[PDB]
Amino acid sequence: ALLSFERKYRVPGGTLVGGNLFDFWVGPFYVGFFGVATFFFAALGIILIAWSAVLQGTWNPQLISVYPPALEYGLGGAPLAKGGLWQIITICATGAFVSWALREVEICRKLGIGYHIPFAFAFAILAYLTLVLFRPVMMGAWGYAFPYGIWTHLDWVSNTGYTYGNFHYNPAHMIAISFFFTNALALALHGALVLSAANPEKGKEMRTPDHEDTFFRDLVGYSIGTLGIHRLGLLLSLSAVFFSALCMIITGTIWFDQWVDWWQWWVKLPWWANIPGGING
Amino acid sequence: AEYQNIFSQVQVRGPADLGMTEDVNLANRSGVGPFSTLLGWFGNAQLGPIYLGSLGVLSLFSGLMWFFTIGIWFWYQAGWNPAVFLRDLFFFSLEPPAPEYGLSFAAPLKEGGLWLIASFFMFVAVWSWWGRTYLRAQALGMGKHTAWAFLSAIWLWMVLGFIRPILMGSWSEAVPYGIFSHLDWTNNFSLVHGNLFYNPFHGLSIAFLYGSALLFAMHGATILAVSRFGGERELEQIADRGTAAERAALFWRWTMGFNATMEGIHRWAIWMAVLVTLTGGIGILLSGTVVDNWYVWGQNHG
Amino acid sequence: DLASLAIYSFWIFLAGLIYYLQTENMREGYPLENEDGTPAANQGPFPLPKPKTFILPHGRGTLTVPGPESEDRPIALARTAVSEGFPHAPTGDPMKDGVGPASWVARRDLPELDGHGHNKIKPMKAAAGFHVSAGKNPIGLPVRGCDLEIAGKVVDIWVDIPEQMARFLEVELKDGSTRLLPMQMVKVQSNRVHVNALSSDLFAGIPTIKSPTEVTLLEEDKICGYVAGGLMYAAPKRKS
Ligand code: BCL
Ligand code: BCL
Ligand code: BCL
Ligand SMILES: CC[C@H]1c2cc3[nH]c4c(c3C)C(=O)[C@H](C(=O)OC)c4c3nc(cc4[nH]c(cc(n2)[C@@H]1C)c(C(C)=O)c4C)[C@@H](C)[C@@H]3CCC(=O)OC/C=C(\C)CCC[C@H](C)CCC[C@H](C)CCCC(C)C
Ligand SMILES: CC[C@H]1c2cc3[nH]c4c(c3C)C(=O)[C@H](C(=O)OC)c4c3nc(cc4[nH]c(cc(n2)[C@@H]1C)c(C(C)=O)c4C)[C@@H](C)[C@@H]3CCC(=O)OC/C=C(\C)CCC[C@H](C)CCC[C@H](C)CCCC(C)C
Ligand SMILES: COC(C)(C)C/C=C/C(C)=C/C=C/C(C)=C/C=C/C(C)=C/C=C\C=C(C)\C=C\C=C(/C)CC/C=C(\C)CCC=C(C)C
Ligand SMILES: COC1=C(OC)C(=O)C(C/C=C(\C)CCC=C(C)C)=C(C)C1=O
Ligand SMILES: CCCCCCCCCCCC[N+](C)(C)[O-]
Ligand SMILES: CCCCCCCCCCCC[N+](C)(C)[O-]
Ligand SMILES: CCCCCCCCCCCC[N+](C)(C)[O-]
Ligand SMILES: CCCCCCCCCCCC[N+](C)(C)[O-]
Ligand SMILES: CCCCCCCCCCCC[N+](C)(C)[O-]
Ligand SMILES: [Fe+3]
Repeated sequence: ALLSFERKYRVPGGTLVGGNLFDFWVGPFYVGFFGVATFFFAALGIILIAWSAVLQGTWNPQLISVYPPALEYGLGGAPLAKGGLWQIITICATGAFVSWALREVEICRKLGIGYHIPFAFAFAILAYLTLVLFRPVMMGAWGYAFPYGIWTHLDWVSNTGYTYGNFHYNPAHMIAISFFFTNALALALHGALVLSAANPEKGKEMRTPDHEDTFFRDLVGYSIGTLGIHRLGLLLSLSAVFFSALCMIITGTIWFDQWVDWWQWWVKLPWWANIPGGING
Repeated sequence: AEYQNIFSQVQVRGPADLGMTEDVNLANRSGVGPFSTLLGWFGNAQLGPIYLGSLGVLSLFSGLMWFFTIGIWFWYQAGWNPAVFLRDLFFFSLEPPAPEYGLSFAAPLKEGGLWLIASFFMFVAVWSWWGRTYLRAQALGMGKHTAWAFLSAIWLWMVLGFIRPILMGSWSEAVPYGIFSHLDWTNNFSLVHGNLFYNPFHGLSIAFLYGSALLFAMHGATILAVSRFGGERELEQIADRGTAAERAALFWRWTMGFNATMEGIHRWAIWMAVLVTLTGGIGILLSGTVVDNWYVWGQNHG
Repeated sequence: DLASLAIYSFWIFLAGLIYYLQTENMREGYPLENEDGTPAANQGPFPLPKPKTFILPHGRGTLTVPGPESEDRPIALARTAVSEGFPHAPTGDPMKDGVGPASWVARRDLPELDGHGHNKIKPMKAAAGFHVSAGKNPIGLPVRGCDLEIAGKVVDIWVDIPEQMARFLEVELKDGSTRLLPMQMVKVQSNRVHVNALSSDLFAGIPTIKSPTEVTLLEEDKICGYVAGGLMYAAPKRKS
C-alpha cells in the first residue's frame, strides 16, 4: 500500500476544510474533505446518468446519451426526462472537477510543493465551463451545450462547426490548433531528448544536460534548457486550451456568420481592395 | 505571493558555452550568436552555435528552394504586384497536377510541374534533416530517440503527399501548397471520405493529441511545482532519486492512485506524442485505398 | 477487412505498450510496503521489470533498477491510529528531523558534476566570469522572513555553470556563517529578498554545507526540504 519512500511524507496537515477529520488515505488515494466531496458529486452524477439510461431505454455505452434542454426552454429548468437530468449532471460534473482541483491543492500543501498542477487543471475546467455554462448563458439557452454521449458529443461538434461554414476559418481556432500541434512537437522532443541522454549508445555513460543543450544547439542553433522546456510545455498546452475557450466563447455571440467571411476585412482594406489581378480581383 | 518560476527573477551570464565535443567535428560548428536577454526571462539567453556540415547545407538549401518555388508561383498569381501579393497571400495556392496526369511527371509547369518540383525539394529537405537528427545524436554518443520520434511525424507527412497519392494512382490526391487551400483540402478530404469522425484512427489520433496537452500540462506543472528541490535536473534525479522526484510521484499516487518515475514519465511523454501521427498516418493511408466511406465502414465495422 | 484488422491489431499493441510503460515506471519505489517497511501482500497485477543498469559518468559507478530499496536514514514518525491509512505524527521537531514537507532523500554526498567533470554549482565569486546579466542584483540585499524580521544579508548567488542560471542565494547570518536558500523560494524585491517559507529565527536551523565552495546532492536535499517544510511548520509565525 506504500511506495518504499512514502511513509516520511504521510504526516498530518495541509487540509483546507475539516482539520484532521478527513486527513487520511484509502490505499494510495488521499481523501480529505474534497475527496469526500468528489466522491459525492461523481457518484450522484453517475447515478443520474444511469437513471437517464433507464429513461432512454438503453445500457449500451455507445448509445447512452444525455441531452440538454431543447432551445425553447431558454435558461430555465426542464423536466428531468427532457433536459433536467443534463442540468443536474452538469452541476455534479462541475462540483466533481472543482472538488478534484481543491483536493489537489490539499495534496500540494501536505507535500510542500507549488500549486502549478491544480492551476493548470483549472484551464481544462474553464474550457468545459465555456461549453456548458458560459457560452449557453451568453447565447440564451442550455440547448447550445453539448450532450453527454460518446458519439452524440461528436455530432454536436460537427453540427456546431458547420453552422459557421468550415470552422477552420475561426482565427482563434487557428491559434489554438497551432499551440496543440506545437505542444505535441515539444512533448516528442522533450521525451526523446531526456531519454537519448539517459539511454546513450550501448556501453557509454549517461550523457549530461550539457549534452542535451549541445544536441539541440547543434541541430537548430538554440536550446531552451531544462527549466525552459517544462515552462514551455506548460505554456503551450495551457495556451492551446485558452485559445480553444476563446474560439468558442466568441462563436454564436460576437461572430455568428460564416467564419470564412471574417477574413474579408483584410482583403477590403482601402489601399489594395480595388487593385486588379490576384485571387480577389 | 509565492514566486512561481514562470519567469526568472535574475539572469546570470558567463563565457559563451560551446558545448560538449565527444565525436563532433568542431570544424562544422559556427561561433555563438548574440545573447537574448528577452529569451532569458523564460529560457536560455544564448543563441548558437549551430552545426553546419554537408547534410545541413543540403537540407537548408533544399528547404529554401521549396519555399521560393512556392513564393515565385505566389508572385506570378499576384501578377507581380507587391500590394496584391500581401492582400491575397493566404488565398494563393500551388496545386498538384490534375487527375489526368496520374503519377506521371509530364504535366506542364503552370499546371502541376511546379508543384512536383516544390515537392521534390521538400522531400530531400526533410529526409536529409532526418539524417541530421540521427547523426547529431551519433556524434554525441546519445540515443537515437529524436530521430525515431521525428520519423512518426514524417510518416504522416509522407502518407499525405507521397504514399497515399501513389497508392491512389495520381498526384492530384496530394496536398496543395497554400494557407487557406490546405485547410479546404482538409475539410474536403473528410467530406469525401464519409466524415473522419467515423475513422477509428482519427479518433485515436485526437485522444493522443489531447493526451499530449494533458500530459505536458501535467509534467510541466509537476516539474515547476518541484523545481524548489531541483526537480528539472531530470537526468541526475534519474541516476539518484531526490525528494523532488519522490514528491512528484506521490502527488500523483495520492491524486489518481498511480505514478511515474523520473525516467518513465519521459517514456509516457514520447509515446503519447508519437502516437498522434502514428495512428494519424494509418487513418489517412486507409482512406480511399481500403475504405471509401468511414460512416459506411462503421456500420459494418468491416 | 484490412481496416478492421489494423484497428484490432492497434488495440493489442496499445495494451502491450501500456504494460511496458507501467512496468518501466516501477523501477523505483517498488515493491510496495506496509507502514512498517515490510513487503505488502498485494503488489498489483504488474510485475517488476528486468533490471537495467545506468553507467554513471566520471567513475561514479552504476545504478541498477529495480533493486533493493531502503531509506538509509531514521524516520522520526509514529502511527496515530491502530489501522492502515492514517497519518504518522512527527516524534520530534519535523523541521530538524527532516519529515513531512521538510523531508530529504539520502542522495550521494557528492556534488553534481557537469559534462567535463567540474562541479555543476558554484558560488558566483568562484565562477569565471559569471555575473548578473539582467534583473535586480540580490547581492547585498537584506533577507526578511515571514515574520517581517531581517534574518541576514545576501552575500552571493550560487550558479549553475553549464546552464547559466541562479540556483541558490548565499545568506550571511548574525553570527557570520552562511546558509543557502533555493532561488525558487525567494522573492527578490527592490529593497530586500523576502522569504515566505521561513520566519527569521528558523534561518540558523537551515542545514549547513561542509565545504563552503561546493554543495552535495545530499546537502541540496536537506536545504530544499527544510525550507519547503517551513510553509507548513512555520505557519504559527505567519500571519501574512
Ligand atoms: C467539423 C468540426 C469542425 C471543428 C469544430 C469545432 C468545434 C465546435 C469545437 C472545436 C474545438 C476544438 N477544435 Mg475544431 N473543428 C474542426 C477542425 C479541427 C481540426 C482539424 C485538424 O481539422 C483540429 C486540430 C481542431 C482542434 C480544435 C481544438 C482547438 C479544440 C478542442 C480541444 C479543446 O477545446 O479542449 C479543451 C478541453 C476540454 C473541454 C476537456 C475538459 C474536461 C475536464 C475538465 C474533465 C473531464 C473529466 C472526467 C469526465 C474524466 C472521467 C474520469 C476517468 C477516471 C478518466 N479542430 C472542424 C472544422 N472545433 C472545441 C473547443 O474549442 O472547445 C473549447 C469546440 O467546441
Ligand atoms: C474537447 C472538444 C470537444 C470534444 C471533441 C472530441 C472529439 C473530436 C473526439 C473526442 C473524443 C473523446 N472525447 Mg470529447 N469533446 C469534448 C468534450 C469532452 C469531455 C468533457 C468536456 O467533459 C470529455 C470527458 C470527453 C471525452 C471524450 C472521450 C470519449 C474521447 C477520448 C478523449 C481523450 O483521450 O482525451 C484526452 C485525455 C486522455 C487521454 C485522458 C483519458 C480520459 C478519457 C478516456 C475520459 C473518458 C471519459 C468518458 C468515457 C466518459 C466518462 C464519464 C463517466 C460517467 C465517469 N470529451 C468537447 C465537446 N472529443 C474522441 C472520440 O473518439 O470520441 C468518440 C474524438 O475523436
Ligand atoms: C473538417 C475537418 C475534419 C478533419 C480532417 C482531418 C484530416 C484530413 C486530417 C486530420 C488529422 C488530424 N485531426 Mg482532424 N478533422 C476534423 C476534426 C478534428 C477535430 C475536432 C473537430 O475537434 C480535431 C481535434 C482534430 C484533430 C486532428 C489531429 C489529431 C490529426 C492531425 C495530427 C497532427 O499533429 O498533424 C500535424 C502534423 C503533421 C502534418 C506532420 C508534419 C510533418 C513534418 C515532416 C513537416 C515538415 C514541415 C517543414 C518542412 C516546414 C518548415 C517550417 C519550419 C519553420 C522549419 N480533427 C474534421 C472531421 N483531420 C490528420 C490525421 O492524421 O487524421 C487521421 C489528417 O490528415
Ligand atoms: C488544460 C490542458 C489540458 C488538461 C490538463 C489537466 N487535466 C487534468 C489535470 C490537468 C493538469 C489534472 O491535474 C487532472 C488529473 O488528475 O489528471 C490525471 C486532469 C484530468 N483531466 C482529465 C480528462 C481530460 N482532460 C482533458 C484535456 C485537458 N486537460 C487539456 C487538453 C480531456 C479532453 C481533451 O477531452 C479529458 C477527457 C481527467 C483524467 C482528470 C480529472 C479527473 C476528475 O476530475 O475526476 C473527478 C470526477 C470524476 C472521477 C468523474 C465525474 C463524473 C461526472 C460527475 C459525470 C460525467 C459527466 C461528463 C461531463 C460526461 C462526459 C461524456 C463524454 C462522452 C463527452
Ligand atoms: C510526432 C508528433 C509531432 C512532431 C514530431 C517531430 N517534429 C520534428 C521532430 C519530431 C520529434 C524532429 O526532431 C524535427 C526537428 O528538428 O525539430 C526541431 C521536427 C520538425 N518538425 C517541424 C515542423 C512541424 N512539425 C509538425 C508537427 C509534429 N511533429 C507532430 C505534432 C508540424 C505541424 C503540426 O504542421 C510542423 C509544421 C520542423 C520544425 C522540424 C523539421 C525540420 C525540417 O524538416 O526542415 C526541412 C526544411 C528546412 C531545413 C528549411 C525550410 C525552409 C523554411 C520554409 C524557411 C525558413 C528560413 C530559414 C530557417 C533561415 C535560413 C536563412 C539563412 C541563409 C540565414
Ligand atoms: C516575399 O517573397 C519571397 C518569394 C522572397 C518569399 C515568399 C515565399 C512564400 C510566401 C511562400 C509560402 C509558402 C506556403 C504558404 C507553403 C505552405 C504549405 C503547407 C501549408 C503545406 C501543407 C502540406 C504539405 C504536405 C503534406 C506535402 C507533402 C510533400 C511530400 C511528402 C513530398 C512528395 C514527393 C514528390 C511528389 C516528389 C517526387 C520525386 C521523386 C523522389 C520521384
Ligand atoms: C531537457 O531538455 C529540454 C530542453 O532543454 C535542454 C530543450 O532545450 C529542448 C529543446 C527546446 C526547443 C527549441 C523546443 C522545440 C519545439 C519548437 C517550439 C520548434 C528539449 C526538447 C528538452 O527536452
Ligand atoms: C455518458 C457516456 C456513457 C458512459 C459510458 C460508460 C463507460 C464505460 C466504458 C466505455 C467503453 C466502451 N466499451 C468498450 C465498453 O464498449
Ligand atoms: C529554431 C531557432 C532558430 C535559432 C536561430 C539560429 C541562431 C544561430 C546563430 C549563428 C550566428 C553566429 N554569428 C553571430 C557568428 O553569426
Ligand atoms: C499512451 C496511453 C494513452 C492512451 C489513451 C487511450 C484513449 C482511448 C480513446 C478512445 C478512442 C475510441 N475510438 C473507437 C474512436 O477509437
Ligand atoms: C482510461 C480509463 C482509466 C481508468 C482507470 C484508472 C487507473 C487507476 C488505477 C489505480 C489503482 C490503484 N489501486 C491500488 C487501487 O489498485
Ligand atoms: C492510458 C492510461 C492508463 C493508465 C492506467 C494503467 C496503470 C494504472 C494502474 C497501475 C498500478 C499502480 N500500482 C498498483 C502498481 O501501484
Ligand atoms: Fe521532463
